[PDB]
Amino acid sequence: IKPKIVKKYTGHFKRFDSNRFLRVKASWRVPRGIDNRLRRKFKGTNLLPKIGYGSAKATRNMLPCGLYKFPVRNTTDLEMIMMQNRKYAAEISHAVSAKKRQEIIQRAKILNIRVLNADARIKKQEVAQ
Amino acid sequence: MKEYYITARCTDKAHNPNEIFRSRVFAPNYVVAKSKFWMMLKKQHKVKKINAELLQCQPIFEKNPTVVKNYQIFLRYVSAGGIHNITKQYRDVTRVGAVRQMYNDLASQYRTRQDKIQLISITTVGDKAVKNPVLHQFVGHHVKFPMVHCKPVIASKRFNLPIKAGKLTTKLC
Amino acid sequence: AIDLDRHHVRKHVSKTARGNNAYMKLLVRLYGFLARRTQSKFAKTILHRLCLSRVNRPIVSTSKLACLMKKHPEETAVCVNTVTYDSRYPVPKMNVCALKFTKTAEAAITKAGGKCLRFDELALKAPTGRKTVLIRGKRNVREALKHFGKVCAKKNPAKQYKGKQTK
Amino acid sequence: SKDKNRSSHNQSHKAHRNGFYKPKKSAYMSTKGMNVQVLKNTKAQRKFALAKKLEAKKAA
Amino acid sequence: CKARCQAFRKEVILRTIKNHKDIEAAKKAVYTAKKNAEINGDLYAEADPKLIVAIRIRGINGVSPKIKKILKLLRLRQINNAVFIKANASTIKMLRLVDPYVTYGYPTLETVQKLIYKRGALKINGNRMPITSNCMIKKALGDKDVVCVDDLVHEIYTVGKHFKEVNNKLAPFKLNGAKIAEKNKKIHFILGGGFGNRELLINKLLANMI
Amino acid sequence: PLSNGRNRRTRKLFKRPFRGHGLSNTSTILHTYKVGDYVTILCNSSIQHGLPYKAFHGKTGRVWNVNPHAIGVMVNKKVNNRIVVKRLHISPEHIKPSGCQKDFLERKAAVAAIRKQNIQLKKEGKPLLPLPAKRLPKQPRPAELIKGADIKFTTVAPLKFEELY
RNA sequence: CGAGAAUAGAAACUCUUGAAGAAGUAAAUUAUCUACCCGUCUUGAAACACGGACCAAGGAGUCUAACAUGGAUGCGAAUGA
RNA sequence: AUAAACAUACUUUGAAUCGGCCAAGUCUGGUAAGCAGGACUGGCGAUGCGGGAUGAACCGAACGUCGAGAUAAAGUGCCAAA
RNA sequence: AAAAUGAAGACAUUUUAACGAGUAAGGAAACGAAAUGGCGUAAGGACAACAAAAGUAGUAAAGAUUUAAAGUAAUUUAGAU
Repeated sequence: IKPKIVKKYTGHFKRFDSNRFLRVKASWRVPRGIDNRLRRKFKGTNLLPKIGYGSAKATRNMLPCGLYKFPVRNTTDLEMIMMQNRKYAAEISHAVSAKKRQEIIQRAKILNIRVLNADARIKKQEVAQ
Repeated sequence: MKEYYITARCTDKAHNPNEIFRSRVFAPNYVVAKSKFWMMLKKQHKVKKINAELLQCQPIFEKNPTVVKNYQIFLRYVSAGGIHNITKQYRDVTRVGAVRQMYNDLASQYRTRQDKIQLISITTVGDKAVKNPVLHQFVGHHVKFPMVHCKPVIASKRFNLPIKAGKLTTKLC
Repeated sequence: AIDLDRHHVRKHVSKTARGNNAYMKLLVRLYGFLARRTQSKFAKTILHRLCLSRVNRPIVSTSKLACLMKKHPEETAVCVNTVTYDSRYPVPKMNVCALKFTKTAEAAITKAGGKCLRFDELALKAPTGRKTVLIRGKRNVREALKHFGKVCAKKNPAKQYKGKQTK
Repeated sequence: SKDKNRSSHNQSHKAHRNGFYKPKKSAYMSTKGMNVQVLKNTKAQRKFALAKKLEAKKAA
Repeated sequence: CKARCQAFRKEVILRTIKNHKDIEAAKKAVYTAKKNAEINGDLYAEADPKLIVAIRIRGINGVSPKIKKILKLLRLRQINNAVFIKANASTIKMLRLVDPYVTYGYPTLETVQKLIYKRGALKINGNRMPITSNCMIKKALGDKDVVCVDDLVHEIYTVGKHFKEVNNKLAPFKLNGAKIAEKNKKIHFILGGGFGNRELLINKLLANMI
Repeated sequence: PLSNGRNRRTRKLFKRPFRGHGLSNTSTILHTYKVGDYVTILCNSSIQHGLPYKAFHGKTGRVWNVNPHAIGVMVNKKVNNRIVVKRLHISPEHIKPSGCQKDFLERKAAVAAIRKQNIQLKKEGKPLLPLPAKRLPKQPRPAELIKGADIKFTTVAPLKFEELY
């Protein structure tokens, strides 16, 4: 069973004038200018982040697979979610070595925990190996 | 346009409670007819709605809306210069239709909107009492005219095509 | 839109204990339970007074309890505040329930044969409140209230915060 | 640099946000400035009634 | 136990029987008097309407302070909001002052029935709860001798002795839109417009609006 | 731009009534004012001493004190955004009894007249009369039948215009 | 003919497409609709008002002292020491 | 009569502001002004949206993100939905 | 906002109803039914594989560049180089 996840807006709320100037990044900032075209919500430029875009509470922070992300660092952190394998998916942290990644991936199979980084830091065994 | 027969009376120290006021008011609906009736009482007999009470307001229909009659309408209209009394003649089968003709005619010929005309009276005149230069020519017993330059008549909007085939023609009809 | 008189803003009534005190947080939980279940106006009153700020929970000396319980012999005083000791006057025998008791006040109450109770025993013994006397301390005695207003006023002058060249 | 001298514009709208505060009932019951004799008469009875109430308290 | 759910139902049937008796008998007497008045050649004056239904026709922007207060006293705080108003000297003058912002008239029995049945709601514990059952009506207006949805209709239509309390519990009706006027709502209905008193023609507007 | 004198803009307010100059009634100096009465402050410009301020003219206040020569009148004054209570001492020349409670004091007596008979009818066991019905705004008039015996009709129509000149 | 009430009954389905890539999402292009230069002073600026060629890094309500109100805390005719 | 318990009465502490401008079944000075100054109210400033081709103030109507409908001003030869 | 439930669930509980424009300006922290909710930078004190080897790291840290995912957003997360 997996509920239908509804995203009210899949675009990005890019900062005003970020498309014209390289010094202005794309991370959102509220236009506070007295004469600003966007904060006055003129026609055409009337797109600001509001709480009305908030996604449903039931499916908020839900991965496309229907589970939730649980960052793990070693084999013991898998035991924290072994009782909720239908709710949480493992996610090995970016700094975990390739050797420890094998133990986390191997143990998660035993405890039936889905891992979303199951193909990360694989050894040279792709071509002719 | 519709007719209504309205009666009312005033119950106060200035008017005896045995005087009944009647009228035959033309209006699109009975709410407008009552408002026209109450303006007459206020402007002529000092009778106000709060001090009076309505009795009847019932529609009047034409007895025979199939006989053509010559209607003579007496009216007064306010212009820029002042107020004038005008007599107009119309041919129709119903009283309400002729009054509808008068309002449309006055709004076009004299540019006078509806809220500047008061219909004093409307009677039926004889055949030879019609003085309108144009209307008088259709009153006789041998009126006959060929209608020319006719546009062909479309049976319904179903057959109304934007572009047709072949050539177009008028009709001696 | 709709032509409303005012828009919805938070009601300025406290509904829980202020601060991070674990024991006061539980007392509000206890009397919030009693007020909802027993539906007694006594528990609603105690629950409401538990959520007041420290300046709205004025102290009540033992002399106030002595005077207010002269004609309530087999009764229990219930003040949701600290109970101080009036060293000028004696303490008769009486039962007091309060949030806190001064070390010298508790000794004087107990030495006279009375009992200093807390609000968990009072709810255990008199949950709805049967032989209780509700008491709150005076609020207008605060010396801060004297400086509120205009001191130039003709009717009720303020008290002129002292400072430079005060005569 | 001439300026507009005065205007009552927006003044009634301002005065009705927090509307006209009525005086409390205790404002109408003030006694200062009353008749001298009536104050003398009232004080005499209040003193008499209070002194009679207090002797009952001593009795019981 | 749930035998009360029985005796409650027969009471509603009995009260609905009585209420239709009251309405039919009044319509009975008026018809007979009108017929008899023609027998003797007399004149019969119909009774002035006691009930008025008013619809707020203009928005909340640009209203004089006096009109603002009256529309709040009539509970017409929103466009396309409808209420029931008792007719007397005080309210009729009160309605005339706010004429450019409302339209009103005299409702029929069917209009009162359909308005309450489809848009009815009661203010319970500060909540605008729509009407779903007779049990919720009894819980609110039971002390006013109103137990079901038919006494609600009868008391409003006949303007009974408990109109003020029963009407106040009724939340203002939120209506749909409709073709408001012939010319526009900037002139009186008498001049062919949208606002003002429509008398019995308010029913046509409500039929398209309910 | 007016001045700020005490009696500014008082050409017509302080003018005596037409054919009403000179001495006043003696009922003005003989009326009995008791504490709690309703009075109307009316600045009589014929008496310049003790003339109340022109802003209190025509206001209805209540008697709060009675002195040998003056009557204490209490009125409400509107200030910036509040209302304050003003306590004046005005001679009987500048005040006048108010009829603001004339109708109410009759209704008070009407209900007390019925209440007096009720306590006597209860002793005899007969049913007791009800209190007078409360005032209502003009109610919708009921249906009434009009006899056609003494009725007469007069047609009402628009009138032909006639030039006044 | 028939409200209430009492007595008994009858609903658990098809088809098409998808790892030879479904549904959704993103990127580029085209098309319809749509979009005046930001900051600031100003009654009012897109302004023929001023600053701004571009990018990185730095960059502006802080600290000491006196008073007051207020939210949390200790003790309480004492508190601090 | 009507409305009003997220009513009502407030208390304390404090911010910003006191260059304003517009409309008109209003007024004064002026020949007059997109001029100067006022009384009452609604606005713009602080405000986007639909319409008036364009427009701070006009008309409709005030705004969380959306779907389906009845509408308002106003429109229905084409640009432009009818 | 009101009811209901409430030692720990969890998504800052459940239900119902009303509401949501905004310059200047205000809403410090803590407060279980929480007296607004949060993101980011750096340093300090703790905590971080509970059975005596106890967060990650030469089986590749920080940083850089892009690709995808989560969040209304501030931002975070992961892959590849």
